[PDB]
Amino acid sequence: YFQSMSVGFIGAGQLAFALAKGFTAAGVLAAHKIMASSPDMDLATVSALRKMGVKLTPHNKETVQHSDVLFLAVKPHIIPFILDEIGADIEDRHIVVSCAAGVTISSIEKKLSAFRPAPRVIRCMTNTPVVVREGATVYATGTHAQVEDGRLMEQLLSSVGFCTEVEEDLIDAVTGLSGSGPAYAFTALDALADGGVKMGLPRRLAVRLGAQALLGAAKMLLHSEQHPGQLKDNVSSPGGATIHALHVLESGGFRSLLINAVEASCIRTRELQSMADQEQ
Amino acid sequence: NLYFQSMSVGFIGAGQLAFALAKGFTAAGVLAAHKIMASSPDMDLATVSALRKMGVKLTPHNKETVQHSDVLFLAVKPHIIPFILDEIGADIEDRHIVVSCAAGVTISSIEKKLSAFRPAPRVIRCMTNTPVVVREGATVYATGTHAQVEDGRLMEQLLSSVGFCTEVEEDLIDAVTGLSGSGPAYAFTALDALADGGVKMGLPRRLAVRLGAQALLGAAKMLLHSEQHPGQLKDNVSSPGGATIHALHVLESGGFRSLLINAVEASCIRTRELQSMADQE
Amino acid sequence: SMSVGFIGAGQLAFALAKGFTAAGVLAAHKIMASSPDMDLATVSALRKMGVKLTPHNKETVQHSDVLFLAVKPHIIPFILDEIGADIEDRHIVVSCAAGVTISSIEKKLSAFRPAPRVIRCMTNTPVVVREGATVYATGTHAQVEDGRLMEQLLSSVGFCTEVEEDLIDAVTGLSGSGPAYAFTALDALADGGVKMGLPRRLAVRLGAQALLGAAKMLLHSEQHPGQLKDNVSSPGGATIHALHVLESGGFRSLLINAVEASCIRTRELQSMADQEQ
Amino acid sequence: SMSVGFIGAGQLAFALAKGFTAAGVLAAHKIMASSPDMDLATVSALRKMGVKLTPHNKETVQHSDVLFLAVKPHIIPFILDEIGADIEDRHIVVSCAAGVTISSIEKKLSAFRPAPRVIRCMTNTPVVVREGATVYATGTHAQVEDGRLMEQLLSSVGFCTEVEEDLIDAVTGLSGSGPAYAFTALDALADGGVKMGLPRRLAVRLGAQALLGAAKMLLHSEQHPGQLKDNVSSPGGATIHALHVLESGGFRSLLINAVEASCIRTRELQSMADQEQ
Amino acid sequence: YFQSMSVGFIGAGQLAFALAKGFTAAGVLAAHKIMASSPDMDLATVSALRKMGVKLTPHNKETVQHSDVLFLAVKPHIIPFILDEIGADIEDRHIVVSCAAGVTISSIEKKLSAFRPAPRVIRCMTNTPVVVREGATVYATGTHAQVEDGRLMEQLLSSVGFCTEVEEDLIDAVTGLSGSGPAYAFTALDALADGGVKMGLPRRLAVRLGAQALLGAAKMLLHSEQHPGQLKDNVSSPGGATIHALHVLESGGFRSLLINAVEASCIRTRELQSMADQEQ
Ligand SMILES: NC(=O)C1=CN([C@@H]2O[C@H](COP(=O)(O)OP(=O)(O)OC[C@H]3O[C@@H](n4cnc5c(N)ncnc54)[C@H](O)[C@@H]3O)[C@@H](O)[C@H]2O)C=CC1
Ligand SMILES: NC(=O)C1=CN([C@@H]2O[C@H](COP(=O)(O)OP(=O)(O)OC[C@H]3O[C@@H](n4cnc5c(N)ncnc54)[C@H](O)[C@@H]3O)[C@@H](O)[C@H]2O)C=CC1
Ligand SMILES: NC(=O)C1=CN([C@@H]2O[C@H](COP(=O)(O)OP(=O)(O)OC[C@H]3O[C@@H](n4cnc5c(N)ncnc54)[C@H](O)[C@@H]3O)[C@@H](O)[C@H]2O)C=CC1
Ligand SMILES: NC(=O)C1=CN([C@@H]2O[C@H](COP(=O)(O)OP(=O)(O)OC[C@H]3O[C@@H](n4cnc5c(N)ncnc54)[C@H](O)[C@@H]3O)[C@@H](O)[C@H]2O)C=CC1
Ligand SMILES: NC(=O)C1=CN([C@@H]2O[C@H](COP(=O)(O)OP(=O)(O)OC[C@H]3O[C@@H](n4cnc5c(N)ncnc54)[C@H](O)[C@@H]3O)[C@@H](O)[C@H]2O)C=CC1
Ligand SMILES: O=C(O)[C@@H]1CCCCO1
Ligand SMILES: O=C(O)[C@@H]1CCCCO1
Ligand SMILES: O=C(O)[C@@H]1CCCCO1
Ligand SMILES: O=C(O)[C@@H]1CCCCO1
Ligand SMILES: O=C(O)[C@@H]1CCCCO1
Repeated sequence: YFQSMSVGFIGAGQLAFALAKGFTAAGVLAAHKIMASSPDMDLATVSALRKMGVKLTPHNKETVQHSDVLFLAVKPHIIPFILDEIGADIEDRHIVVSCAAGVTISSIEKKLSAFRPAPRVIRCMTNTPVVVREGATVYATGTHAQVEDGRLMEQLLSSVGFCTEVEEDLIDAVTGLSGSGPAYAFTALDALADGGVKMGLPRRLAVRLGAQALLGAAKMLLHSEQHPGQLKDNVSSPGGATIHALHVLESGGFRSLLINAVEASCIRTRELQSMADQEQ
Repeated sequence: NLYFQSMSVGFIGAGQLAFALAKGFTAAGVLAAHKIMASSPDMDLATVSALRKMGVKLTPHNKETVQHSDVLFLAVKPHIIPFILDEIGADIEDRHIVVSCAAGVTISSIEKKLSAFRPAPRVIRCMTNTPVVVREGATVYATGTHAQVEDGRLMEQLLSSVGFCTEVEEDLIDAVTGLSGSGPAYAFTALDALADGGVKMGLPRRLAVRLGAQALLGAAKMLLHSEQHPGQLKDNVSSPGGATIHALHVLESGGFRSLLINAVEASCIRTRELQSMADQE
Repeated sequence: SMSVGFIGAGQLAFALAKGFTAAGVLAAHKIMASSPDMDLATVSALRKMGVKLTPHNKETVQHSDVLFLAVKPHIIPFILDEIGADIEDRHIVVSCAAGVTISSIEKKLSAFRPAPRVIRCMTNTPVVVREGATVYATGTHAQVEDGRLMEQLLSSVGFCTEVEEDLIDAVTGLSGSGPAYAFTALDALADGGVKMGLPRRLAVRLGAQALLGAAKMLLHSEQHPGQLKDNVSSPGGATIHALHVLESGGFRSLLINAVEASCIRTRELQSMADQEQ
Repeated sequence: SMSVGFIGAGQLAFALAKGFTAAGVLAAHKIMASSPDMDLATVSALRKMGVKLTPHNKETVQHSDVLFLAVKPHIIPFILDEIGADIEDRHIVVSCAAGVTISSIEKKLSAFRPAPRVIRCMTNTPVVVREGATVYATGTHAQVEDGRLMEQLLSSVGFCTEVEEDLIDAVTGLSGSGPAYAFTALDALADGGVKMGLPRRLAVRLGAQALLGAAKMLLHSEQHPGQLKDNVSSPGGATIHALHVLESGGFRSLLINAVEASCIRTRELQSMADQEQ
Repeated sequence: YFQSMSVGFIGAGQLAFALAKGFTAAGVLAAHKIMASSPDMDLATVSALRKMGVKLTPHNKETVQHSDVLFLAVKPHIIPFILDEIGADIEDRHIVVSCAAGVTISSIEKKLSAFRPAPRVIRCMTNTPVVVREGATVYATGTHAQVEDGRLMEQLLSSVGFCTEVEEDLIDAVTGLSGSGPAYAFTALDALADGGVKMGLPRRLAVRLGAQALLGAAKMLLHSEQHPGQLKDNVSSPGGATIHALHVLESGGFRSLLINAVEASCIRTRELQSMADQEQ
C-alpha cells in the first residue's frame, strides 16, 4: 500500500479503467485516491470508474494538481496536445508515466522541458489483462527519472501482472507481442470455440474449455523450465489425435501467421511514430 | 475433507497423464503422494522417475494397483485399455470407481468387459489435459450405467481441485478431446511462434517467451471472468488505424481462424476413427 | 420554403431526389438539376418525378438555397470556377464528391466571395429507398444551423451523423462503396441457391431478404455481431459447416481488403487532384 | 381467437414470438411455450413479454391450435412420440426443424391418429425484427385454408411464400444460414473501417446500414444486381478498385461454397436421421 | 421455307422462345405455324411468344395434334412425365426432337414405344444464341428416324446457326462446351468490362468493346485455317501490352479454369442422367 500516493489518469477509456480496476482490486490504491479526466463523460468506462469510486473531472489540469503519479492514457496522437495543455502544471513531485503506444520518451521530455526542466518521465507498455491482475508490462526510465521512480513504478505495476524494466528501444516490439497479444488470443479463442461447435459442443461450453485450455497451457510454460516444443511433445501420443491436429496447423502455416502479426503490429507502431516525429 | 477421506488412488499407466494428475492432486493437498500407486511395465521412463521422486508408490503389477486403489484411473493408451481390462477385470471390486481417461474409449466398451466379472462396475469416463499439473486443467466427465450419484459428485470434487471440471453427456467427449484435450499443444505451438515473432522484431528470446505466455494467460483469464463476447474484448484492444487492427488483418488474410477450426476437427475426427477401428477389432 | 439544386443529374442526384420526395421533406418542384447532357436516363427519370431540369449550372445556382455538387470529383474544380461568381450569402454548398476536401472547395469559392458556407458529405445510393448511410462535415464558414439543417434533410433518407472530415475517405470505402460489395455478395448467394436447386428469382429474393433482416437485427441489437452469429449455429449443424468454408477462404480478410482498397484509392485520387491544383 | 404453441423455448421460439407480438397479429397471452429447462435466457425473455411458459409439452399441445415445433432436429422424433396421442382434429403442426421431412413427421403422428395436418417451414432469426425470410410446404392432410393461415401469420414477420418441399434444404442453406454469413461480413467490414481509421461503433453502424440499404434496393428493383453494382462504380474509381480485390480472392465462390455446405450438411444430417428411424 | 411443316414446342421457356425467334427471323417458319404449350402462361417468354404470333395453349396434347415436328423444351426431369402424357398421341407423321440436356434417345424411345412402335426421335443440343441466328447445334438420329428426318432437321437448325450431326455419345460433352458456353462468355464479358471500367472506360463503352472484341476474334478463328495460338501470336508485339496481359492470364491458370468448366458441366450432365436412369 502506497499511503501517500495520489494517482491520476489523463484519459478515462479502456486502459485507464483496466489499470484502475487492477490497482483497486490489488488493494494497492484506494479508488478515491485515483482521479481520471476525459472530455466525454458518456463512456461506459467513465461510468464504470464512477461506480468504483474513482474521482472524475473533465479538466486535465485538476488531474495534474491532484496527482503524484500521472498516467497518460490517451491515444498517441493526443499526447502532444495533452503535454502542451498541462506542461506548465507539472511540478517537481510528478512522475509522468506515458502508456501511449509508440510515443518516445524523447518526444515527451522535449515538450515538458519547455515549461520546467528535468521532468520525471517513464514510458510503459502494458495490456488490458491488468484488469484481472494478469497484465504483461514493461517500462523504461527517462533522462531525469530517479532510481526510486523506476522501483516505485515496478512495485505498482507488478501488483497487476508481470512487470520488468527494458531499454526503450524494445518497447515497440513488446507492443506488437504482448500489447496486441490479447487480441490474437481473443481471435484464437473465438475460432477454437467455433471448432468445438462444429464438432458438437454447445458454444458456452466450447468457449469455457478453449479459454481454460489456453490459460492452463500458458501457466504451464510460465512455471516450466522447458521449451514450448517439449511441452508440446508431451501432449501428442504417436499416431494420436493431437499430432494429427498439429499437422493441419503446420500445413496452413499457422506459425508464420503469428510471426506476421507481431511484425505487423510492431512495424505499424514504428510507422505511426515516425509520422508523429515528422509532424513535430 | 477429501484429504480427511484418506482416499487411495491408483493409476494404471505411469506416463505423462499419471504424472500430471498425481502432481496436481498432491499440490492441491487432496491426496498424499504415498497414497497414490502407479503401475507400468517400464520403469526406465522419465515419468516414472518423477513419480518416484514425489513419493508415489510404483509397481510393475497392475493387480497391485487395483488392490491398493479406491479410485482407479486408467491412464494407458486407448488401444491398451481392452488388454488391461482383460487382465485386471477379475480384480475390480464393488467398492471401486473406475475412471477411464483414455481418448475415445467408450463407457460401453469398458462396461462390457468388466460386467463379465462383477455385474455392476462403477465406471466414469473423463477427458482432461496436462495443465492439471499446475492445477489449471480443463476436465469433463460422464457417468456410467452403475456409477452412483455420489460417484459423480466425488469425481467432480476431486477433479475440481486441479482445474475446471463439469459433467457432460458422453457424446460430447470426443469433441472436448479435440478442443481442450489437444488444446495445450495448439497453445504451445502458438507461443513458440509468437516468441519467434518477438525475436524477429528485436526482443531477446527469454523475454519474448515470458511476454507471449503472459499475454495468453491474461487474455484467457479476461474471457473467463467476462460476460462479453471474445469479439468485443478484441474490439477493446484495437484503436482505429492502429497497430493491433493491422496485425489482425494479416491473421485474417492467412485464414488463422480456419486453421484452429481445422485443428479441433482433425483431433476430434482422429479420436472417433481410432475408436471405430477399436470397436471393429 | 427551401429550394434545392443539384449540379449534375446522374445516379446520385436521382437517388437523393427520389429519396427526398418519397420522404415528403421536399416536393419535386422545389428541386432543380443541371447536366450538359439532357439525354441521360437519370435526367428523364428526374423530369418524370417533377424535378426542374436545365443545361445551365447558373440557373441551378440561382434557383437553389441548398446546392448539392453531384458531379465526378475531377469535374468539381471546373464547376466551382463556373459558378463561383454566382454564390450568394444565402447559399449552402453541399459537396457529395468522393475525396474532394472542404479546403479545396473553400479555396476556389473564396476567390469570388469570402465566407462560402460549405458542407462535405459522403452518402450512398440506398438513399433512393430511404435507407442511405450518410456522414457530413461542416466547413469553416458553415453556421451551426447549417449543420442541423443538413442533418434533418439527410436523415429523411437514411442514417446521418456529423463526423470530422478526416473520417470521410474511410466512410467512402465502407458505406459509400458498401452497396457494391453487397450486390456482389447477393449475386453470388443467389448463384449458390441456384446451384442447390432454387429458381433464380426465389434465390435472389431470399438472399436479399436474409441480408436485409440480418443487418436490421444488428442495428436494433446491443449485441456483438459474433454473438448474433453464435445464435444461428447449432452444434454440428448446417450453419457452422458453412461458416467454416467461409473462414477457409479468408472471407473476412477480403472484406477488409475491399474497404482498404476503396479508401486508399479515394486518398490517392485526391492527392493527384491536389498536385494539379 | 387463434392460440399458438411452441414446443421448445429457445432462439427461434423467442424470435417468432417477439415478431408475432410486435406485428400485433398475436397477443402474447395467446402464445404458450414449453422447455425442460426453465432457466434459459430465452425462457425469461418470453415470460417478460407475456408468453405463457410450462415445462410440460402436453400443456402446450392442449393450449394450442397452431403448434410450432422449435426443438433441435434430432429431438423432433422424441417429442412426436411424447405428444402424438394428444394431437386432435383442430391442430396444425408446423415443423420449423432444419432438414426434418413432412414424411417423417406424418409417419410418427399417424400411428396415433390418422390425417395429422402438417406444414414444414424454414425461416430465420430476423423474424425477431419482422424482416424474416420464410418458406413453407403443406403436408398430405393440410387443408387449403391451413396454408393460407400459415402464410398470413408468417407474412406478418417477413417475406413468406409456399414452395415444394424439395426446395427447403436449399432454402436452409441460403436464407436460413444466411444471417450468419451477413453477421460475419458485417464484423469484417467493421474491422475494415477500423483499420482505415473509423471508431468501431460508427463502422458497425455504417456497415450494417449499407448492407440493409443495398438489400432493400435489390428487393425494390427489377434490375439485376450486376446493374446496381455498375451504378455504384465510377470509371477508375474507389469502388471498382475494391471490387477487384474481392474478385481476386474468389469472394463470390466463397458464398457459393457456404450455401452449398449448409445445404449438403442439412441433407446429410437428415439422411442419418432416416437411417435410424 | 417448309410450307407444309407445323412445329410445336412442349415447354414455352427460354429455349422455346430462342428457337421460335430464330426460326421466324430466319423466315423458315411463319409464327402462326408454331404452337407452344406451358402450364404457366405468366412467363415473359410466353408473353414474347404471343407478341410474335406463336399460338399458345396450356394443353400439351393440342401441341402434339397441331405439330409435325415436336420440340421437347422442358427441363430434363420433366421429359418422362411429358412422354407419358402425350405418348398415346404420337402419330406416324411426328418427328420428336428432344432438346433436353442429358436425356438419352434410348430413354425417350423406351417410353414412346410402349404406346406405338417406331417413334421417330432426334436428340439435339443447341444454345441460346439461336435467338440471334448464331447458335451452335449438334444432333443425333434415333433408331427409327428416316434419313430424310435428319436432313430435314439439319436444314431447319442450320437456319439459326451452325448445325452438324454427331454420334449421340458426344452430346454430353457438347453440352459442357457450347451448351453452357454462352454463360462462360457472359461471365468473361462482365469481367472484361469491369477491367475496362477500372482503367477509366464508361461501363456502356466497355461492354460494347469487349463484346465486339470477342465476336471479332471468334469470327477470325471460324474463317481462318490457322491455329488459335498463331492468331494469338499475331496480336502481341515483342515486349508489348498484349504479351504482358497474356502472362498475367497464364499466371492465374486461366486455361485450366476453362477446361475445369467444360469438364464440370459435362460431368454434371452425365451424373444427372445416371440418376434419371436409376429412377426408371
Ligand atoms: N486498449 C489497450 O489494449 C491498450 C492501450 N494502450 C494505450 O493506451 C492509450 C489509450 O488507449 P485506450 O484506453 O484503449 O483508448 P480509449 O479510446 O478507450 O480511451 C481514450 C480516452 O482518451 C480520452 N481523451 C480524448 N481526448 C482527450 C483529451 N484532450 N484529454 C483527456 N482525455 C482525452 C477519450 O475521451 C477516452 O476516454 C493509447 O495510447 C494506447 O496505445 C496501451 C496498452 C494496451
Ligand atoms: N498426455 C495428455 O496430454 C493426455 C492424455 N490423455 C490420455 O491418457 C492416456 C495416457 O496418455 P499419456 O500418459 O500421455 O501416455 P504415455 O505413453 O506417457 O504413458 C503411457 C503409460 O502406459 C504404460 N503402459 C503400457 N502398457 C501398459 C500396461 N499393459 N499396463 C500398464 N501400463 C502400461 C506405459 O509404460 C506408460 O507408462 C491416453 O489414453 C491418452 O489419450 C488424456 C488427457 C490428456
Ligand atoms: N454513385 C454512387 O454510388 C455515389 C456517388 N457519389 C459521388 O457523386 C458524384 C456523382 O456520382 P454519380 O452521380 O454516380 O456520377 P454520374 O456519372 O451518374 O452523374 C454524373 C453527372 O454529372 C454530369 N456532368 C458532367 N459534367 C458536368 C458539368 N460540367 N456540369 C454539370 N453536370 C455535369 C454528368 O452529365 C452526369 O449527369 C461523384 O462525385 C461520386 O463520387 C457519392 C456517393 C455514392
Ligand atoms: N436459430 C436459427 O437461426 C433457426 C433455427 N431453426 C430451427 O429451429 C429449431 C430450434 O432452433 P434454436 O431455437 O436455434 O435451438 P435452441 O437450442 O435455441 O432452442 C432449443 C429449445 O428446445 C428445448 N428442448 C430440448 N429438449 C426439449 C424437449 N424434449 N421438449 C421441449 N423442448 C425441448 C431446449 O431446451 C431449447 O429451449 C431447430 O430445429 C433449428 O433447425 C430454423 C430457422 C432458423
Ligand atoms: N436455356 C438454355 O441455355 C438451353 C436449354 N436447353 C434445354 O432446354 C430445356 C428447357 O430449358 P429452358 O427453356 O432454359 O427452361 P425454362 O425453365 O426457361 O422453360 C421450361 C419450360 O417448361 C415448362 N413446363 C414445366 N412443366 C411442363 C409440362 N408438364 N408441360 C409443358 N411445359 C412444362 C415451364 O413452364 C417453362 O415454360 C432443358 O431441358 C434444357 O436442358 C438446351 C440448350 C440450351
Ligand atoms: O494426442 C493424443 O492422443 C492425446 C489424446 C487426449 C488429448 C491429448 O492428446
Ligand atoms: O492497436 C492499438 O492501438 C493498441 C496499441 C497498444 C497495444 C494494444 O493495441
Ligand atoms: O445451423 C443450424 O443448425 C440452423 C439450421 C436452420 C437455419 C439456421 O441454422
Ligand atoms: O467508385 C466511386 O467512384 C464511388 C465513390 C463514392 C462511393 C461510391 O463509389
Ligand atoms: O501487344 C501490342 O503491342 C499490341 C498493342 C495494340 C493492341 C494489340 O496489341
